[PDB]
Amino acid sequence: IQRTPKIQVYSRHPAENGKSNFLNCYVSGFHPSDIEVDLLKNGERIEKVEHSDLSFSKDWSFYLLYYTEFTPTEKDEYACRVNHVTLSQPKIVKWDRDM
Amino acid sequence: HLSLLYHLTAVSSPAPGTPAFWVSGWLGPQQYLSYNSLRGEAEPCGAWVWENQVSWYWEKETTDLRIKEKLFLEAFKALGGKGPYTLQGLLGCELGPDNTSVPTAKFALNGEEFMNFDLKQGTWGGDWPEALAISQRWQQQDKAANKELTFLLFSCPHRLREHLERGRGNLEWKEPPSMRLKARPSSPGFSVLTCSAFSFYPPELQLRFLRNGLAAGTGQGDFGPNSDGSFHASSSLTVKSGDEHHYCCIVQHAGLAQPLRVELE
Ligand SMILES: COC(=O)c1c(-c2cccnc2)nc2ncnn2c1-c1cc(F)cc(F)c1
Ligand SMILES: *[C@@H]1O[C@H](CO)[C@@H](O)[C@H](O)[C@H]1NC(C)=O
Repeated sequence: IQRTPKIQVYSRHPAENGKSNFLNCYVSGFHPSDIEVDLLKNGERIEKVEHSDLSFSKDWSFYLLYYTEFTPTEKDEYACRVNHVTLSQPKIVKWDRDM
Repeated sequence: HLSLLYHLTAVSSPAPGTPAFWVSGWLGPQQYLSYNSLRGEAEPCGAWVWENQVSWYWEKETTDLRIKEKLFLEAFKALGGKGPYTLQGLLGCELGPDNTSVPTAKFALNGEEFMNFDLKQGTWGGDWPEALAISQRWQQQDKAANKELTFLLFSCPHRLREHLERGRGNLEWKEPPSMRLKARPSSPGFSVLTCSAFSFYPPELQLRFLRNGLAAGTGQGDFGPNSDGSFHASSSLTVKSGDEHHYCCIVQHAGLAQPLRVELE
């Protein structure tokens, strides 16, 4: 069976302009396990991005955390771009700083 | 809880550079172990690297998972065909109310639960022909059922008690969430209120909304990890524009002595 990913984007600590932080893209609930994840800064792919192990939940769906160290500013926009076999095109999820 | 659970995955056509087989080990909500078929070594994660362990602890973890690697990869041969296939296993244990070990041994094929290990008979079972085929292949491999019995009935509970004793502080860790409540404009006449909980542990946490001190529901919530194994949560509520300041959020979390009221920024 195939299951499309849920995509969450949030920082590790509350975002404060000028203070170093971590930006997370958490992808979960998906099957099969092959997935592509990019973090974007104002639409440009971020090179220095790390990720957790691929693990899975009680319902057997996979989950995975991508993260990057960053310093938020007032105007810089961030997003997470995800591709998976269940998707007709890569899904792009903007970071809502509130989240 | 508190469980020691191994999350095992094999794939029959791994992407280049990725392992055909990999394992993560979990003490409750914390990852303590990593293993993959490209490196072939079980490794500690995070704080567990500094756990004081018995001699040959990680060597024994490695031996056990190399055996499970071979078994999982052999399972694809029993199915035949092109595939592709994903085989997952959830193996482990938890202490029950009378302080004895309760085993877990479940398996899924292409995301569907399809097989278990019966500890009374010492056999793998399931209704699907794929289950029967893999069970028979495993059941006639030299002492694989016996090793599975030992893994679940002896090795797992022994490991769990060892970690509960030697890593008790790691598991009792309590970090309170940093809280924010913010509103953003939405549809005309409406705003979205968002209550967010940053960098907390354990993962159990409640977020609730109040409107003029009265319960206004839990909103729509989600939760995820941070890269250090702490957690994140948020809940959002659609409210009428201009009414935002009548609302607050309440958080309950073990790192806090009492539920904390959070006011709009
Ligand atoms: C990059 O590490 C993590 O992100 C991480 C680790 C960690 C922390 C330090 C060293 N090594 C592993 N420990 C955790 N304990 C609960 N969550 N969690 C996440 C985690 C683990 C996963 F397997 C999947 C995932 F989506 C997030
Ligand atoms: C549970 O069993 C272990 C091992 O025998 C023992 O050390 C521990 O004290 C027990 N816990 C109780 C009795 O609460």
